[PDB]
Amino acid sequence: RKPPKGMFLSQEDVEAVSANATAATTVLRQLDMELVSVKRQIQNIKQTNSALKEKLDGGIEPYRLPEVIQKCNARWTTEEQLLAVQAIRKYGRDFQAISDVIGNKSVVQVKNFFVNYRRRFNIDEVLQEWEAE
Amino acid sequence: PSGVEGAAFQSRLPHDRMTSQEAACFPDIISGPQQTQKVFLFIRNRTLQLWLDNPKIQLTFEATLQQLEAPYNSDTVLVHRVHSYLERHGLINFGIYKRIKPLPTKKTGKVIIIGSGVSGLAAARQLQSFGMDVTLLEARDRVGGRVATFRKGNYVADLGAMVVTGLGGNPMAVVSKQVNMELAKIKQKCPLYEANGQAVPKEKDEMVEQEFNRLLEATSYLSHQLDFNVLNNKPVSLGQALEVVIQLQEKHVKDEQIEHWKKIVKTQEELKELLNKMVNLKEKIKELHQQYKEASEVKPPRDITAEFLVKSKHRDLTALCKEYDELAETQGKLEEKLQELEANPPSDVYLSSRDRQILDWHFANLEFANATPLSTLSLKHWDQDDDFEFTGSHLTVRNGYSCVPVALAEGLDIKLNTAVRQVRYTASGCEVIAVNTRSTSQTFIYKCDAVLCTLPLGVLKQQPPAVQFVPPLPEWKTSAVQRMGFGNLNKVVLCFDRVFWDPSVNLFGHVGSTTASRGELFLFWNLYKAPILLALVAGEAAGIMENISDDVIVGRCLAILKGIFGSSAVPQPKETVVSRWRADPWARGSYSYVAAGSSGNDYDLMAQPITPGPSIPGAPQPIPRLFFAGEHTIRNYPATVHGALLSGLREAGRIADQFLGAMYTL
Ligand SMILES: Cc1cc2c(cc1C)N(C[C@H](O)[C@H](O)[C@H](O)COP(=O)(O)OP(=O)(O)OC[C@H]1O[C@@H](n3cnc4c(N)ncnc43)[C@H](O)[C@@H]1O)[C@@H]1NC(=O)NC(=O)[C@@]1([C@@H](CC(=N)Cc1ccccc1)c1ccccc1)N2
Repeated sequence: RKPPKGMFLSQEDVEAVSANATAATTVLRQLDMELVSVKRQIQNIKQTNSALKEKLDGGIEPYRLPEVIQKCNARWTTEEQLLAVQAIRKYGRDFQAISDVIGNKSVVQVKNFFVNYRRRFNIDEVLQEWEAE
Repeated sequence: PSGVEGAAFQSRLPHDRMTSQEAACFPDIISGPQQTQKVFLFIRNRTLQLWLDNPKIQLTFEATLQQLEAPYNSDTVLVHRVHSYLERHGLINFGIYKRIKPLPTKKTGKVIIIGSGVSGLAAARQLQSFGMDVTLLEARDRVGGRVATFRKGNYVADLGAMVVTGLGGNPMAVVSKQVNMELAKIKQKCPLYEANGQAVPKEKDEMVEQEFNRLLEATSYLSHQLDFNVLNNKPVSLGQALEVVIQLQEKHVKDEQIEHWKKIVKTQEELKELLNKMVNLKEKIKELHQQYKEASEVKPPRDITAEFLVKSKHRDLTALCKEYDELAETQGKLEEKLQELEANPPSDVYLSSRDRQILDWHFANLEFANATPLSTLSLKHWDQDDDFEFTGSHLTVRNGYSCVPVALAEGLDIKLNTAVRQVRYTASGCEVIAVNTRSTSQTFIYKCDAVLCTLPLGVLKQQPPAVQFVPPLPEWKTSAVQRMGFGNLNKVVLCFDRVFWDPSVNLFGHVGSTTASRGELFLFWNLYKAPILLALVAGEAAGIMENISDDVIVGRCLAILKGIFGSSAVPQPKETVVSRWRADPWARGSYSYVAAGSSGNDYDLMAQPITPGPSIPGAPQPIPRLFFAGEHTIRNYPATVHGALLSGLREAGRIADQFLGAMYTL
């Protein structure tokens, strides 16, 4: 019903290796060349990646900023409201980004700000200009 | 098996079913009620048991009926029919036994048997037992034919058959009780030794063997499951198939490597795209940090846009630093996945040069058993006689196999040194024309009712013929002769003054250097009481080594043995003999094999008797005149001694039926 274990013999393969006198040597060479071809392709991309790895040396260590640890506040200083309006102008509806810019406002307080100061800060106009870019 | 059921097994018969031959002789019983069949079967089985329990004395009808019980001994004509059938077809009272009723005073019919091999001698004894006039014509100065035994001093070694292939259902088991055969079991263990002269470690001595067995099953799969049996109109051989299987195993090995290194490039190229994204991000981070720095240099107090710029760029920087860290995360995963794949590659090669050589020994061994290059064997049929293999350990005849044909030859009219030249067969009878081998011009004529031809297949194959048939054998017979394979294997007998090998090791292999020479002195036997080593020449080597002198052959033998046991532990041989079976004119080979393009049916065709045309036109259909026995005629046991023995018994039965009549079929 089935070939021995670790033995490989398909109807397709038998016909290919017995198509002529040296169809055996032909098939085994096409794969011998295919192996060499793929093997040097490996060292090529190995060499390419080796150079790319060296250009990333040091990482991003001299570019990291220390962690700003500030507690979330409920009240809006005029300063914070003005930061918000500008953050909306630059980020639109990315409530996470806006929250990070202001520093001490939760993602929900940011969403609340949108409805509360909606008319007074023409947030409709501010949002429609964000989409204009 | 034991009892009456064991006796059936020991006679190669199903204990609970009637054979085709039995159906022919007892058509009344087999077509009749089941109860009678079981009575028949028991009578048959019990009679066999009686003969088997004591094969040194003749078992008569009287003695048989005496030891039978009710309700089996009630029908005496049934018992007489059964006994007669068994005696006629040589299932009981065959070989060498003491006769109770001394032979009939005058003989009926006259038979000439060509060749006093085992098949010839087996028939001769039977026909004489049936009261026929029998004369054997042997070309050699000895009986036995392909059972040849070298004898000198205390050195005794077989140049022909050597092994009893298991006693379980072997007619030679019966013979061995009748003849003083010193039967010694063969210990299976066979250590191999490479060209260098050093053992193959149990590690490799199993990778290769197991692979060999695996490669055989693979060819069987190619034959039966993929119907790969004809290629370019030519029939596929076992060798051809083994080569194709090996090539596909080498193909798969490469297929595996390709797709493994293909797994590497895909992952390596994922790394390339990631490192590009990382270099471009470290670029934006570099610039963005500068921008934040410059916005921080603007010292307070500042308006809200300037304050926003600091905060905005701060957010934008940590956001891009979030990404880069998640990209360095991915880099670690992909970077170790590459050390994963590079740690475990697939198989480098299918078989190494060392491996392929040890495999070639296993092929040589197979080429030895079948006495022929694997490229000659039929893929579909090469092992057609596997189902009929006997049970038990293989044994060797320690006192020399010749003891058997010599014992059979006793009390028989055998003309030695008599070479049959022509066989003439006509509706009225036969004449066999033979000459004296010593002075070939001295001619003999033999007139007989029947001829039993036991000429080897090699002889029958000769072109131009060594024996002429008048009229010529029919096309269906000669075509079978051509189609059938007649192989070759040779032996080298080495006689020493002392044992220098492992005495508890019966056989050990020597691995050749090339495929071409795999058969050359590949195996050595330690079987005899005396210090004798026996060297085998198989496969393509056999035919070639016959053109080389004995000294050169023994030279290569000593060379090999020195490599294995030490250059000073191997003395010069006191006596040496080399067989040349293909060269032998009375053999022209060693034994038959199922050639590519042949089948087991050809063995049946070989066994079919020849019936001459009528003398006077319009005269009734003549009696069959020319009969064939021998190793090459027995489909289920070819290329053996028991097979030859059995073919003799077969023909003697058929001939006696024809010329003395079958009184047991009524
Ligand atoms: C070296 C060698 C080794 C072994 C054998 C052969 C050789 C050579 N065999 C085969 C076995 O030896 C043979 O089959 C039988 O002995 C043959 O008996 P015939 O049919 O009677 O044929 P003859 O030639 O004897 O009689 C003919 C006579 O005619 C005369 N004459 C000629 N011309 C003229 C003329 N013009 N005018 C007048 N006369 C003429 C001739 O002079 C001659 O006298 C073995 N048989 C066996 O049972 N055991 C063995 O060990 C094995 C042997 C058996 C075997 N191979 C098993 C097997 C199984 C499945 C597939 C294939 C093979 C073996 C056992 C274990 C391991 C390896 C081998 N070894």
